[PDB]
Amino acid sequence: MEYIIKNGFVYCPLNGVDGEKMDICVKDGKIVESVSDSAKVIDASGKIVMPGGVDPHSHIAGAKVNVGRMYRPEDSKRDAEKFKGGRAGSGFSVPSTFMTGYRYAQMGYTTAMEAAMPPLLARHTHEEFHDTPIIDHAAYPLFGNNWFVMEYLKEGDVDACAAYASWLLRATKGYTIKIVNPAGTEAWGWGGNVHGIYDPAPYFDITPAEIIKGLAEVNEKLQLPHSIHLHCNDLGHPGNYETTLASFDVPKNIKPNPATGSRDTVLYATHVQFHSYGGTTWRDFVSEAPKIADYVNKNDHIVIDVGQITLDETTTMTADGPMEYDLHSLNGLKWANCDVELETGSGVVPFIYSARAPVPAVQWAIGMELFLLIDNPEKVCLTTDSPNAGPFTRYPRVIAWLMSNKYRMNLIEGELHKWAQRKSTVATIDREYTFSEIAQITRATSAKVLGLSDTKGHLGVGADADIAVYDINPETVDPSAEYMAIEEAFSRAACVLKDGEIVVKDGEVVASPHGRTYWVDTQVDESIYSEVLANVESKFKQYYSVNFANYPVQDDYLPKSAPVKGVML
Amino acid sequence: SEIILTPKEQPEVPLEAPNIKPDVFAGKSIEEIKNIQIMHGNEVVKLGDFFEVSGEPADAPEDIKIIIDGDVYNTKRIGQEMTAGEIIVRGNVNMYVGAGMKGGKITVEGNAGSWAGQDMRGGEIEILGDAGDYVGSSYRGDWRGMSGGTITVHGNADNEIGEYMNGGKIIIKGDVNIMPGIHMNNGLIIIEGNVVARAGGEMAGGTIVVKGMMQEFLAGFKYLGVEKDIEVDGEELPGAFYKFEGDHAIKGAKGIVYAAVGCNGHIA
Amino acid sequence: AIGLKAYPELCHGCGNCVIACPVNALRSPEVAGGKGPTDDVEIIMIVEDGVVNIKNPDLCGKCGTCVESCPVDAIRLEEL
Amino acid sequence: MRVILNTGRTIWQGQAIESGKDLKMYVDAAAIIQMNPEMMKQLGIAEGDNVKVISEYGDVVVKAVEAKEPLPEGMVYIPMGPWANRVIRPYTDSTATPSFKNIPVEIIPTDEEVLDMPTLMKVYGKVGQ
Amino acid sequence: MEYVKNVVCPFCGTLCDDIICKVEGNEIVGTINACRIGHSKFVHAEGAMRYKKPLIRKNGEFVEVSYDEAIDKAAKILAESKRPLMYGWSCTECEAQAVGVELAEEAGAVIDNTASVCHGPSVLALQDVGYPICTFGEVKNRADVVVYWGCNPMHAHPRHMSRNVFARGFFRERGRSDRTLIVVDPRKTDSAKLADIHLQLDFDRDYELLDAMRACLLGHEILYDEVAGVPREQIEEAVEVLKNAQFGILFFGMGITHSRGKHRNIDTAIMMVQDLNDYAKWTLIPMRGHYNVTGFNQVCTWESGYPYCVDFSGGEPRYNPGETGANDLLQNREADAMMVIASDPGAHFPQRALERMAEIPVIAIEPHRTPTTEMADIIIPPAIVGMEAEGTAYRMEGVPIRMKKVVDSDLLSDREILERLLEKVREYK
Ligand SMILES: Nc1nc2c(c(=O)[nH]1)N[C@H]1C(S)=C(S)[C@@H](COP(=O)(O)OP(=O)(O)OC[C@H]3O[C@@H](n4cnc5c(=O)[nH]c(N)nc54)[C@H](O)[C@@H]3O)O[C@H]1N2
Ligand SMILES: Nc1nc2c(c(=O)[nH]1)N[C@H]1C(S)=C(S)[C@@H](COP(=O)(O)OP(=O)(O)OC[C@H]3O[C@@H](n4cnc5c(=O)[nH]c(N)nc54)[C@H](O)[C@@H]3O)O[C@H]1N2
Ligand code: SF4
Ligand code: SF4
Ligand code: SF4
Ligand SMILES: [K+]
Ligand SMILES: [K+]
Ligand SMILES: [K+]
Ligand SMILES: [Mg+2]
Ligand code: NA
Ligand SMILES: [S]
Ligand SMILES: [W+6]
Ligand SMILES: [Zn+2]
Ligand SMILES: [Zn+2]
Repeated sequence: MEYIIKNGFVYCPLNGVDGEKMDICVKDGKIVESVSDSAKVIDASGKIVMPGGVDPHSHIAGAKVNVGRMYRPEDSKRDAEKFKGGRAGSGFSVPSTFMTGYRYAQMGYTTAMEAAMPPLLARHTHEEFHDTPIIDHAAYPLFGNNWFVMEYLKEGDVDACAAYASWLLRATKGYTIKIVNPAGTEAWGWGGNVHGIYDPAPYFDITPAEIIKGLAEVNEKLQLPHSIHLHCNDLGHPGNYETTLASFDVPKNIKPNPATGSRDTVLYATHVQFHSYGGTTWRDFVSEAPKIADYVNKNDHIVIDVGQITLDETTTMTADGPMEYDLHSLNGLKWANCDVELETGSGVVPFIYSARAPVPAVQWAIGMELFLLIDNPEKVCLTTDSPNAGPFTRYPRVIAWLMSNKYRMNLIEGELHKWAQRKSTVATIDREYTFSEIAQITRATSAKVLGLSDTKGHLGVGADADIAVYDINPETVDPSAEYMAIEEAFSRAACVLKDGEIVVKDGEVVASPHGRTYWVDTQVDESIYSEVLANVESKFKQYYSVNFANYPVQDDYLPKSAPVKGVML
Repeated sequence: SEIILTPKEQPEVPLEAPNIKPDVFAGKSIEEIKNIQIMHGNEVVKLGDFFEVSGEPADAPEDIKIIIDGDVYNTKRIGQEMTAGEIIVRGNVNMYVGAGMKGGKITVEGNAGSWAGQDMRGGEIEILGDAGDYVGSSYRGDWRGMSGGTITVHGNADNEIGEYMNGGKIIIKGDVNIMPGIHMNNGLIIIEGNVVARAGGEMAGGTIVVKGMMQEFLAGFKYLGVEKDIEVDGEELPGAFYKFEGDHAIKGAKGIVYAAVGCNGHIA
Repeated sequence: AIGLKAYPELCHGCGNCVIACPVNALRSPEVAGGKGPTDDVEIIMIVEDGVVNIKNPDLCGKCGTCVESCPVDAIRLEEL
Repeated sequence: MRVILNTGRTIWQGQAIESGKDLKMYVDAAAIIQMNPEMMKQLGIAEGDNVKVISEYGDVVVKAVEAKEPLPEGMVYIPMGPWANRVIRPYTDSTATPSFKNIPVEIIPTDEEVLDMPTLMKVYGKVGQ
Repeated sequence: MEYVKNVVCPFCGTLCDDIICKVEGNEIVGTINACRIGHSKFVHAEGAMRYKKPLIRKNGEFVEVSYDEAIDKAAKILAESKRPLMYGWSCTECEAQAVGVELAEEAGAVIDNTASVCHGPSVLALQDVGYPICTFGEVKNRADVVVYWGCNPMHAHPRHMSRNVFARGFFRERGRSDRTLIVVDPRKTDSAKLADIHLQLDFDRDYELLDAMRACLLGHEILYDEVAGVPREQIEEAVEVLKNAQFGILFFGMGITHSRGKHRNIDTAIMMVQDLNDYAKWTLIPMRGHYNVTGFNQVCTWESGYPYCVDFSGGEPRYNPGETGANDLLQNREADAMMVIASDPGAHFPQRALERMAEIPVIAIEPHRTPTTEMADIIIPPAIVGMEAEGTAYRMEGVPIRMKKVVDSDLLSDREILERLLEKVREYK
């Protein structure tokens, strides 16, 4: 079909367009230079036009997500819906799959990544994707506690690890090398953990630092579109900021080498809010986001996302098994766990981030400090580690917070515990994000660092026709004073197109197409590959609980396979 | 003041009628009340389709007294989330009567089904007949349940009365089955009759008084002795009670079971 | 002589004997790890058509481990 | 005699249901009551004799069988199936799950015949529609 | 004869995927590695009725109809129904379960699986206190202590012990000799006969025994000198066995979901396993029955937010087990129609529910002759998942494995039957 999007204020940071009024032309799911005079018109007068949002880190599809759904029926009773055109759903903090896709779409997001897939459970993730409307998607298989990875990397055999990874990304139909609490989750298999990046796991005797370094080497040896995706050790502990900065340095001198896309960074650090803590106990707990932000400013090898607290009752779900048990120990709330043989672990705990409480107050401040003290938006992405710090439905409120120091001070001076002022510097920061910087952290940075900026994250010719129109007029409305108009406008887009077809109009979902599944296609020396596959099959016979032939994901689970090539021949 | 609903023949497929409460009836003519929506299975219908309606309107829910002059054993959720006024049922009700109640009073002159007063916040519920399971309980998965109000069952109740209670007061004048006060955090349960088993299973706080006989009890409770002349939550109880603290299967448990000495020597 | 004898009519097909057997374990890593053999192997007994089935009685060393593992006395060491 | 009725699985009843619940095999595997030999003696019955089981909720005729999995004193075992489900406790206590296990029943010898599978269902009196 | 390897067995929640099928012609005539039950499903037993065409009851007598006629009348019944029950699901594959969810949505029905008569109480329990589990491979390679609590795997999961206990694992290379095996059951079951410790406790008193164990675990004194028929001093000795584990696994089953307390028996069991993790790594796995009961609770959860007992009457999903459960609707006479698929409630519901099945239209998507077909008005035979039809199933601890199609069938698959049933139901509405 043909569409012309007329007279909108276009924000496209990758093509350097900053609020220029400009028409966008669309033809057969692509953005093109011109269309016929018979093209149907979408009036964007007095409205903002952006590329479809691109979420680089969310928990939306898989086993740990569905445990959060299944064991929180009270969360569904809180927010249950049936829009009569579409499928029923429920779940405030962990929504069902159909509800999930609808709501990304309603807020103008068209691509969202599942950030933690246990390889043995990969069929589950892909089955939930099929029932997730609209959004294009991908899944990050986990590597930081993998038995093959730990065995190969200790022997210094990085090529064999790269052959294993090549096999695993193809077998799970995965997209990035995700590292969560490296070595620590394997230590949790016996009820323990690792402390700092030089503390080895039981038996395997390899450090987090060596796991991070080896997998970064593997990542660029396989020329993957995205970098290693790192969830640090010592998450959520007072004083952990030093473990974080030490982790950030480990892969710095590894040079990026994507075969697809424009990524120029070797490290992606996720939900860094949780890794920016000072003090030594919760009683002297203090923000260290300035030192963290200062590291990012001075370094050119790192991209981060924040993991912003939204001050809600939400659900936490992570592959960081030992950390969730500690969290259950503190708040006493229901606790789920799943250790996956030879591969990973996981935990699920509800958490109430009450604005009244001192610790969540400081946690909210830390994320704001990270957003506002980092100078270059090209180094940061907007995330809530959904749902860990809050549901993704609250990205507009995060946007509103960043665009308005009025909104922030209203919350700081009333409702937020005093500790937000005493134990951080948020109150002294009056910086406000512009509409251009918002599009950068919600579209461009993520699209670029994921290796998709050829087709995603921009409104230029050649891009996919993933487009969001927000009913807000930047010439006429003041984002600082009218922060509730910013929040409401980014929640319910006036028009959303997904591959050239209208899928949302005035906040209403009007179509339910299936999105593509991006995965990574890599080729490795056939000789090393065979040897590794012989070794892999031997342990399956001995130590796995399934048969090797039944393990990889069959093609029936990817109706819309969209391979992306890394290293070839 | 008085609005009369006379039930027609009740259907085998039950009705759900949350909108039968003073808050909705307020400010409505008799004709508008007949047109209130209720559910009949998977069909939306009108209250008039199953009830004759007479009486005089009123503008404020405080002044409205709904009396259901007939058996409504197959209607659920009557008085759900009512804040003020009064409901009288001259017969039996189904599940969820007064669920989510914030204020006012409901009197059921016959039996009530399960989840009577579920998630109660305030007000009063009185059931002259028997009640089902989960009197004053929480909802599935939630650890925060009933926080206020008073429920009085003159007959017997069944299982898990006061599940996850966190405030309020339940009084069972008859007998209960098993697990009264399961997962209790706060509040008061008084069982004037007997208990089959597991009174206070996994309670963390609150108070359970049993004036009859507990056939079985639980090894996670520490016996503290006998207390006389007990004052709890504004109610004075005469006689002596064996005093237990638990359930110490739970960390930091401070709950209290009082069991009357006359019929509970085997529990000590 | 004392030898291996199967009572398939009492057998559950549960596989404890097949996995417990050290001759089976040494010869098939899948059996050692608790799986039924999928690759072709010559071992003493397997579960076939739902019941225990002796294939190579000459390899049996009459140690008694399988018998200990069978709760329903479906595999035995007795005369002939 | 007052006894405690317990119900559940047996491989023979598992084999039977996947062979066919219309088969004679299924009556033999599921229309039985397992008893300790000492209880059979006290009741004056032998293996193959029939037993009438009566509870608050129903009644059924089953074939007495010597338990090879020993039972606690006073307990009997009927495998899961429609015979066992004539007599166990239906109420779910607002959980949706009936009380299939550990139900007080009365057992007495009987010369009546065990009902086969389609005949047993006729007592519920299915009306067509 | 041809040998098809790596077949997944469609019976119990062990979901063994190393079955070899022997195929003669287009027929499966034998198996390797499958146990006595699994073998019985794969192979045809002589004299057993396998419906080859749909049937309808004309009062008294069944008459063969076409697929379109049977699905036709089935759609009428659900469209006209004001409280239809769509029950079963556990013995078909996930893609059919997904269609069923959409169809229950379209008909304003209550959809429910065998969890409501099975590990439902574990679902209620895990919703309240949590769910600390692991996969089979962590048990095989790490487990130091293995407990079977109120389950009899020798008869109900026959290969479960051989794969998880007798197996030689990475850190347990001596298999059975490296593990302390505990069984808790009022009977001396064949599973109990293999145990190192058998708690032969009093029936209906697990909740009391678990209350003593946890109080002991947290340092408190056990009030009475005997609990659930077990002497005080062994409660303490058993608590010491669990505390000294390097890796413990609690497998539990119907002896604890069906017993007095039901979901609260699971509740206290879960919380003990949780608290033990301050002394020793501990985890639990429910011994879920059918090969894909777990899959339905997965599919229904992710599509709707709730795992079972899901009622779409109001459009949005609502969830109240005890109100919205199959046996609740039947025994309270709420259901005015019921559709059965891949389940046999005629054989396996209590008397009180069957009496209601006698009064209402019952549709049965069923390949074999059962007590449910004897109570059925419409019978629609399908291709059998795992033998004649493929699809995803979920093992008892959540591991997804794709069921294989081994031989061909002229009959329609469940998924296709349900997609046609849904198309017509919309025509009606
Ligand atoms: N042969 C066969 N196998 C099957 C099935 C089948 O029908 N037949 N169905 C499958 C299904 S659906 C399921 S759910 C699983 C079920 O597998 P299991 O969980 O083993 O179910 P059951 O065999 O019914 O009961 C287990 C044990 O609980 C014991 N028990 C009874 N009362 C009590 C008590 O108060 N406390 C304790 N601790 N134990 C008690 C009984 O003695 C019984 O041995 O099996 C699956 N496999
Ligand atoms: N007294 C007592 N009663 C009980 C129990 C107990 O322990 N004691 N246990 C309870 C429990 S846990 C359960 S789960 C139930 C048993 O639950 P049920 O679901 O009744 O188990 P089955 O009787 O095996 O029924 C499965 C049916 O699915 C059919 N089938 C097989 N493959 C396919 C397929 O591909 N498609 C379709 N459509 N159908 C197929 C089979 O022919 C069979 O009729 O019994 C319950 N009732
Ligand atoms: S023999 Fe005893 S053990 Fe070996 S299988 Fe037949 S039953 Fe299981
Ligand atoms: S006897 Fe010793 S050897 Fe011969 S089989 Fe049984 S186990 Fe293997
Ligand atoms: S075990 Fe459960 S699954 Fe593995 S075979 Fe015997 S039955 Fe089929
Ligand atoms: K949910
Ligand atoms: K404040
Ligand atoms: K068969
Ligand atoms: Mg609850
Ligand atoms: Na990891
Ligand atoms: S099941
Ligand atoms: W079951
Ligand atoms: Zn993370
Ligand atoms: Zn995350």
